[PDB]
Amino acid sequence: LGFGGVYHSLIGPETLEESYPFFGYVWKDKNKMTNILGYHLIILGCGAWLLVLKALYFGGVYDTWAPGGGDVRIISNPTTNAAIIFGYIVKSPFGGDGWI
Amino acid sequence: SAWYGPDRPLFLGSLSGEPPSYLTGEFPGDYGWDTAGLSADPTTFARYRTIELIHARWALLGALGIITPELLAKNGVPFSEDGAIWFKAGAEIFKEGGLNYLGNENLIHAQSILATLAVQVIVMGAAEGFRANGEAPGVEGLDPLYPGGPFDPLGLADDPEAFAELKVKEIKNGRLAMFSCLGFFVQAIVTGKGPIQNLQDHLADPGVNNAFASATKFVPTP
Amino acid sequence: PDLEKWYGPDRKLFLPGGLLDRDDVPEYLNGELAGDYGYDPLGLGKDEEQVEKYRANELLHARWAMLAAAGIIIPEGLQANGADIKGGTWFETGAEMLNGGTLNYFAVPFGVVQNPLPLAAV
Amino acid sequence: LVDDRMNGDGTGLPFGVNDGILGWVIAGTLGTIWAIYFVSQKDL
Amino acid sequence: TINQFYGPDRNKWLGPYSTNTPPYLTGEFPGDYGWDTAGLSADPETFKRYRELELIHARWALLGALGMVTPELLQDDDGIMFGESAIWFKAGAAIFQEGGLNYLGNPSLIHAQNIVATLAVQVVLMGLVEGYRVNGGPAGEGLDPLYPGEAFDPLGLADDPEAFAELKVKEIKNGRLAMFACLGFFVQAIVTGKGPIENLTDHLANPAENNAFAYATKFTPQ
Amino acid sequence: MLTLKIFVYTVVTFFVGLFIFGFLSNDPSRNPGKG
Amino acid sequence: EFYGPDRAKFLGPFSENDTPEYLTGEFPGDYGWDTAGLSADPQTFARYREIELIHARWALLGALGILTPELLSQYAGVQFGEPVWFKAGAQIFAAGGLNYLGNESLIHAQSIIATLAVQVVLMGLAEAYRANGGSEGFLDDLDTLYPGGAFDPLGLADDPDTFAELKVKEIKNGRLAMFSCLGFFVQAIVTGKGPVQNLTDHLADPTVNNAFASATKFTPG
Ligand code: CHL
Ligand code: CHL
Ligand code: CLA
Ligand code: CLA
Ligand code: CLA
Ligand SMILES: CC1=C[C@H](O)CC(C)(C)[C@H]1/C=C/C(C)=C/C=C/C(C)=C/C=C/C=C(C)/C=C/C=C(C)/C=C/C1=C(C)C[C@H](O)CC1(C)C
Ligand SMILES: CC1=C[C@H](O)CC(C)(C)[C@H]1/C=C/C(C)=C/C=C/C(C)=C/C=C/C=C(C)/C=C/C=C(C)/C=C/C1=C(C)C[C@H](O)CC1(C)C
Ligand SMILES: CC1=C[C@H](O)CC(C)(C)[C@H]1/C=C/C(C)=C/C=C/C(C)=C/C=C/C=C(C)/C=C/C=C(C)/C=C/C1=C(C)C[C@H](O)CC1(C)C
Repeated sequence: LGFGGVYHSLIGPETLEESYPFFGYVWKDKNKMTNILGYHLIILGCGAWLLVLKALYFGGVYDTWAPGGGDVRIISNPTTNAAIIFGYIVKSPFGGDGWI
Repeated sequence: SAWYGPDRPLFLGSLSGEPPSYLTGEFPGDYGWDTAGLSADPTTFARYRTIELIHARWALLGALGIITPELLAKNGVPFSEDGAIWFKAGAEIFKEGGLNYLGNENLIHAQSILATLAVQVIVMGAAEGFRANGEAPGVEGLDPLYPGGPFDPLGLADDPEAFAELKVKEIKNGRLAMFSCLGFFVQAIVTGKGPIQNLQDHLADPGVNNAFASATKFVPTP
Repeated sequence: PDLEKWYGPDRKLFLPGGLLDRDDVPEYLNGELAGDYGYDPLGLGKDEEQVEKYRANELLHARWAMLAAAGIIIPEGLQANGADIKGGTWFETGAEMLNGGTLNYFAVPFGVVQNPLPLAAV
Repeated sequence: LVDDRMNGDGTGLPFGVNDGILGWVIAGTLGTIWAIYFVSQKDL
Repeated sequence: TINQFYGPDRNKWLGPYSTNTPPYLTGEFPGDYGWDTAGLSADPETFKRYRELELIHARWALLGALGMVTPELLQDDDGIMFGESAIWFKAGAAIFQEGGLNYLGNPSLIHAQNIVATLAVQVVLMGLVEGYRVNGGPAGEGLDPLYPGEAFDPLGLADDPEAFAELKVKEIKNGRLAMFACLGFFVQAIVTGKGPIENLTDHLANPAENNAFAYATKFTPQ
Repeated sequence: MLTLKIFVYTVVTFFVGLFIFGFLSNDPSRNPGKG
Repeated sequence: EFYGPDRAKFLGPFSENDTPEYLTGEFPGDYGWDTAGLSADPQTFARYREIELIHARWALLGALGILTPELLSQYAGVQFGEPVWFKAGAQIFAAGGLNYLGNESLIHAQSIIATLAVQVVLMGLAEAYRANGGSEGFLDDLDTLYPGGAFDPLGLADDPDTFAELKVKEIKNGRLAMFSCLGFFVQAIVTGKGPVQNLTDHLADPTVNNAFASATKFTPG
């Protein structure tokens, strides 16, 4: 990564849209900003689903609440329901519940 | 968004191909969805257009009348369990309490479905007959599909382009409401529960509480 | 459509423009054959006529390996999933028919056919 | 019990809603301001 | 010859007893026997649309009618291959058992357990190909919407005009045969709830008391 | 006693709605500059 | 009256203003109620008007044939195998057979397959002759919708003014019989009783026994 960074800072193209329309942007090309957001959000969804793959299919991650003092537990039947997930995100941030 | 003219949106997007020659885009709700061509003759086109619009209005009315009572029933209004779910509401008139609007004893309280339907026939026959003429006592002769006037006290039909886009809004909302109403008749036939209760049970576990859970109910037996 | 991305003087290379100059490609690759990426570091390309000679070997080789890849991935998957293929794994398939052994064809969707053909005649 | 209390403190109430009338009036106020803003949008 | 079915004296829906032939049905297109007693094909472009959806209906009914009995044909004596799901009108429940959706009794074939996912893939893919059918794409765009024949006809066959005429009326008759047979399939599913081949065996055992008259009491409103 | 809660929740959503649609409502053009 | 622009219509005064331009009251039973617009062409006018007339006659015979056995069983003291109109199909499956006036001398049929075969062949010949409008000179003429000769031995096909008046009478009776037979059909489903018994039970208590007393018979649960 550092080699690529120093390369694009020094000998990399000084301006991007004259050779790579896919990589060049003026800061009013709102459609291509939304495209960049789409790419990054797809990456973040991939990372979250990677944690899904670890929790359900790779047999990892420690649960502190297993009997006897916790255990590394492969999570079966995770609770994905919108009621609990959204009630977890829209509640008060104080000691009564805690928001997040 | 250019809802008229040749550049109108179509019923399949870019894959729609050529819209029919007899539908060039003068009327609201235009997308070229004319696979069977029921509307070849312009008079037949006009009759179907009026039928579509009247059904759009009736579907919008039915949509609120089918969502609101069960929402109030689950939100503290003391409806009976019989009349909270819409397809059984007509059975509430057969009870000793009569038809209690919003669960109130001294509200409506009707027990004679015969006289209720009789006054219903008289009132709605008069209304639809006045609709059919285009002339009513106190109402002059004008467009029968779009009266306005006494039916538009707010005065939102005065300006042309906003009136046209509001026509588009009306026909598209009517089409959405008639999807909803046909869906409600489908859950009424299949599920036997209210549509809001169906969505409520669908939110508990969307994996199994969907349309696939009722695929084996109507299967015949030898 | 869009032949300029693969054909022509300016094409995709095995290295981008910032690391590979457009003059470092040798002369006999000027963008007229399929897969022209300018990747000839050693002395095997020599000239365009020898390139055309090795093109037949390369294309038949690619097609043969493509058949090999498909016929490797499919029968072993069928064996691991439950199909009666009797030797789906690719590098033991010859060891089945030596003494009196046979093979079975799973031709979808109506496979499971017992082959009585001997190895010598095959 | 010696007094009538709301008894909603905690329990994971979304937005602190314990009765439906409060959520309905929240949605009603926001929808009222939204309708005013939408009908009076585009300045004129 | 060709004139036996495309002449003005062609085969009709009554043979020589179709004196009052409709004027617009002259025998140009495949079929055109004149069976339009309802007169719903009076308009020309509408008659074109009805003909196109007729051939589409016919072809997909040919697939359906042929595929009705093939799993029941491959059903064995006891049913290790398929259990209760060998019957046509019980095939969908092949997704909900403990094993999955096996094509021909084995886990190596299909073996799916997400009916919702296969529903989504089916909808996206074949809605896209319907868009290709009505607009065009990789196969062809400006061809005949009903009769393209460019990438879908690789075995020669479609090159001779009298062959076109003959095996196009062969299309329309085979399609109508499957169409009528499919009606038989649905209604025998309703009135009896028993499979077609097993009903056929029960009838060929004793045709006398085994008929639809044996199920005429089933729909009696007691 | 929940009546106080309903009243204050209503007025809080009213003020917050004023804030939200006020900044949704083409706020950056409320400037004397050439922009 | 019933003809010309001053004819009767399907809404009375409510239909005085808006009528289709293609419905002038030339044909019998024209009140001009084509508000769906399914009939714009003269070809389908001809074909589907013929459909309407044949349905009118057939519903009239259905109405006269449904109420006759029940009206002969009740208030007339005549016994049959089964007097109910939609239960008369199953009565053939008993040992008694197909009985005309309660006596085994008449008909006494027990072969449903043979009698259905003779019905279908006779009906096919008669209907092909109807659609032909005659063949080979034998009745190969005439109206094909209003025959008259070879079907009117009473000689009432003359005097076209009163002939058209009775023609309108015919189409009105046919529509009313379509109502009557449709009512028999759906009353067979929502109640499962004979129409004559329904009329007799309704007269004793019209407030209790109505359609609404059986309005919850098809609710889903
Ligand atoms: C033309 C299409 C089509 C038809 C006719 C059927 C029919 C049937 N599916 Mg089915 N399916 C169809 C498509 C599809 N299904 C499924 C997935 C399933 C599942 C998961 C299950 C079924 C099951 C059933 C049966 C339910 C029992 C019953 O009495 O149902 C109603 C049927 C009748 C009363 C018989 C008369 C049918 C006739 C009216 C249909 C013809 C006109 C229709 C209105 C179709 C119009 C076109 C469009 C809307 C499909 C039934 C015979 C169930 C089963 O097999 O249980 C044992 C089951 O579990 N289907 C998918 C998703 C892949 C489909 C996709 O296209
Ligand atoms: C939920 C669990 C689930 C499981 C465990 C499986 C398991 C399986 N599915 Mg799947 N499926 C599942 C869900 C679903 N499937 C499908 C739809 C399908 C299809 C359509 C097919 C499968 C097939 C398979 C099998 C693939 C393995 C294989 O043959 O590998 C070895 C093979 C490969 C690694 C690749 C082989 C590709 C094949 C197209 C090769 C063709 C070669 C030709 C030269 C093509 C030439 C064509 C033209 C260009 C000339 C396997 C047993 C396949 C099957 O049953 O095969 C018998 C199959 O065809 N599934 C859907 C709908 C989206 C599912 C939804 O949940
Ligand atoms: C959201 C659906 C919708 C929309 C967008 C329109 C739009 C329009 N209608 Mg219309 N209408 C509708 C539903 C709708 N209608 C329904 C359901 C009925 C049956 C009662 C009618 C019956 C009707 C008649 C008889 C006429 C119109 C007319 C018009 C046009 C001018 C009137 C106007 O602009 O007022 C403004 C429209 C709106 C602000 C949108 C409606 C949103 C309201 C506030 C929701 C009401 C729901 C509320 C809970 C009350 C329940 C309904 C109750 C009154 C029964 C216009 C384009 C007139 C016309 O044809 O033009 C010449 C006219 O003659 N409509
Ligand atoms: C939905 C299927 C369907 C459709 C769209 C058509 C459409 C058409 N047919 Mg066709 N037909 C069909 C099924 C169908 N047919 C079947 C199954 C048969 C075998 C019995 C025939 C036999 C047939 C003949 C012999 C002829 C036609 C002809 C025609 C064309 C003009 C007639 C017409 O417009 O009638 C209108 C059709 C419709 C409005 C749609 C039909 C759907 C109806 C309304 C619902 C079901 C009807 C009925 C209840 C079925 C149950 C009874 C069953 C036992 C038969 C037209 C394009 C004529 C032609 O010129 O050939 C090109 C011709 O002479 N058809
Ligand atoms: C199957 C029976 C049948 C048939 C073939 C016809 C045919 C015809 N009628 Mg008619 N009609 C009928 C029943 C029938 N009618 C009944 C029962 C009534 C009393 C409600 C009427 C009352 C009536 C009036 C007042 C007029 C006609 C007229 C006409 C002619 C105009 C063309 C047309 O209507 O467009 C096409 C029609 C259709 C495509 C109908 C399709 C049928 C579907 C399945 C709808 C079913 C509705 C449902 C059963 C309603 C419940 C019944 C309820 C009313 C009790 C036409 C030849 C006009 C005329 O000038 O007479 C010559 C006219 O003025 N009819
Ligand atoms: C266009 C086209 C063209 C192509 O080419 C072809 C085709 C396909 C033919 C097409 C299509 C068509 C269609 C889809 C149609 C549909 C429509 C609808 C859905 C309607 C509804 C519509 C709907 C509607 C009205 C509805 C209504 C409703 C109602 C009244 C309700 C009422 C009620 C209520 C309130 C409640 C209570 O408790 C009960 C009651 C009293 C009962
Ligand atoms: C005329 C006028 C004029 C003057 O001047 C003014 C005024 C007054 C304004 C006027 C009036 C108007 C009106 C009447 C209006 C109305 C409207 C409406 C009703 C709408 C709705 C509208 C409505 C609608 C769309 C509806 C929709 C619905 C829906 C989607 C549903 C869905 C669903 C379903 C399916 C099922 C499930 O289980 C559930 C859910 C999921 C939920
Ligand atoms: C022409 C005319 C003229 C005169 O005048 C009048 C009138 C009467 C109108 C007429 C006639 C008409 C008609 C006949 C109609 C018919 C129709 C039909 C046949 C339908 C069905 C139709 C039907 C159909 C398509 C069907 C189809 C089927 C299918 C797809 C199936 C599928 C499948 C399979 C494979 C197997 C699996 O396990 C299941 C499923 C997946 C499901």
